[PDB]
Amino acid sequence: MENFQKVEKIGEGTYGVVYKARNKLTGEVVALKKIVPSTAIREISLLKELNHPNIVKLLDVIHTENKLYLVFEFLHQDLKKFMDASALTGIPLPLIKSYLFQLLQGLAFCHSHRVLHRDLKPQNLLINTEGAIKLADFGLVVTLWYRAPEILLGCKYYSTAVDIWSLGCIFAEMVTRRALFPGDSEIDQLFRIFRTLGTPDEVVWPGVTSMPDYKPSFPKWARQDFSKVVPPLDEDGRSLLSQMLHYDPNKRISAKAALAHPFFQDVTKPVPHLRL
Ligand SMILES: c1ccc(-c2cc(NCc3cccnc3)n3ncc(C4CC4)c3n2)cc1
Repeated sequence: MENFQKVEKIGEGTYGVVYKARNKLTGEVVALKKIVPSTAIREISLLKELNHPNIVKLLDVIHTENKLYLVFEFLHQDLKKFMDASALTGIPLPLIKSYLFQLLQGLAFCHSHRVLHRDLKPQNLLINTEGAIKLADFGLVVTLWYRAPEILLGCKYYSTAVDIWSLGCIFAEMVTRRALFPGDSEIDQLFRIFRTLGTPDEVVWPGVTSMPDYKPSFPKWARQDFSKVVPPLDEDGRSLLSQMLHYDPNKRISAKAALAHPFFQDVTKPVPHLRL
């Protein structure tokens, strides 16, 4: 950044690499994403207006020599690193609950403005020492682990429900300390989902057999109880998770509706123990 001084590489985005950087002037510390289509520019510039406490702020867009730099607010840690760091002990349920609640407020906000994330995963969830968690780097090797089934089945016009699916996968992962559906190919991803939730059919998902990539030859697996899926999550949490993982996107719980689920009756805001 002629106006920025690169400090260190903090991650590898899907679009490009992310650097922690210093505003050579203000001295402000930010995250710089190094990635142009005119449509891309208007689309991105629009995201500068989408501000919420649980969304990583897009500060500026710099298009130079056809190179595109996105300047974001900096957060000290991402959820993937925090999960790895919490592997031996696991993240306390009260914190998991607080994180889920905050992310649902973030999605509820975005979704109300008809903005989808599309690519939610632990590396895109950032936390600070105050106990906040925020959704970062909205879309517009990569992991398929968090991809909704409707996308895998070829639905072209998917909805905000895809984000609820991704977040449900992350919620389960925080609880059990293992990825829910770690597929290593599109078909492995789909079959992993089917093996746990049952192979979808017209009973549970009207219209599924008509989808572009649906094949009558898919193996038929029976659904497993969530008590096996996410022990030792309590009944309220299993119920909400089950609602976030509904096959039919039209039946999948909305972020707004999820915020009212009995699981959040005792929600609080603990502070994580972060070693920076
Ligand atoms: C993959 C993994 C993490 C990221 C990633 C990580 C962080 N911060 C946490 C961190 C992590 C390591 C060292 N220092 C800080 N941030 N902070 C803002 C971003 C904005 C870009 C949204 C970002 N992206 C990006 C890609």
